[PDB]
Amino acid sequence: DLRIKSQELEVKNAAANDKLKKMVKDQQEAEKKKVMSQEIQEQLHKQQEVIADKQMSVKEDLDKVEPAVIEAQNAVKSIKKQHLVEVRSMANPPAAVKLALESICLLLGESTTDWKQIRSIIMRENFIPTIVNFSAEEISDAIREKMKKNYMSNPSYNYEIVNRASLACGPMVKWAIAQLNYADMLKRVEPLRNELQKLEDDAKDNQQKANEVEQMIRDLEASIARYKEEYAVLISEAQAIKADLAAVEAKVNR
Repeated sequence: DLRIKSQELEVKNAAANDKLKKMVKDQQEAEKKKVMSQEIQEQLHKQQEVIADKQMSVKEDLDKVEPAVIEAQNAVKSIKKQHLVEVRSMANPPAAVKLALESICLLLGESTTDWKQIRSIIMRENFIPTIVNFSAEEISDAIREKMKKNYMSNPSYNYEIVNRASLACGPMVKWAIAQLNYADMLKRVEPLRNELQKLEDDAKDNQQKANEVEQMIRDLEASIARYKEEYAVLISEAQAIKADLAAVEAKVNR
């Protein structure tokens, strides 16, 4: 009798059907992960759209005031030393010159209102450098509105009137306007910069999560590929028993 073939195949198929159970387990674990991947990419796609517009919005907000600022800083620095002398030697200064330097002093924190102490500050051999090397991320909300309220709302406060009186207070007048408008814009850009960071951080972490899933998807495929090939050779060599059985039976009968 062929009592061995029975238990031989009973074990063969039992392990094979147990192999599919392990294979199908990962095959849909992979399908599950494949869904997450597309789901992540979708969430990541919509996210950069928000980043894109706001990132350009900041630039369009900055590009309107920025070139006026860097133009003024060059104008203030590149100045004739004799023009610094005439302001230094001003015993009785015009109302415009007084107005101009007051605004410069206000933006530099040291906001006084008397000429004799202003003239002291007007040139300490570091007056022009500290104006040039000056970021507008220092001016406060109060300082900004005070600058608007008193100075550049007053008809006498403009480049034409000031430069007419003094060639030195001319450039720094434009500088005072440019830095203030820059500070006005920073009120709008600051929340945009911040919310950009919140979004840019989440995007990078979302991309990491994406790469993590993709590798998990690919690692499952490798394990699946082994089980497929192993089961493939399992029943491949198994039907050879059907060939052999049919053959030897045919031999016995004939």
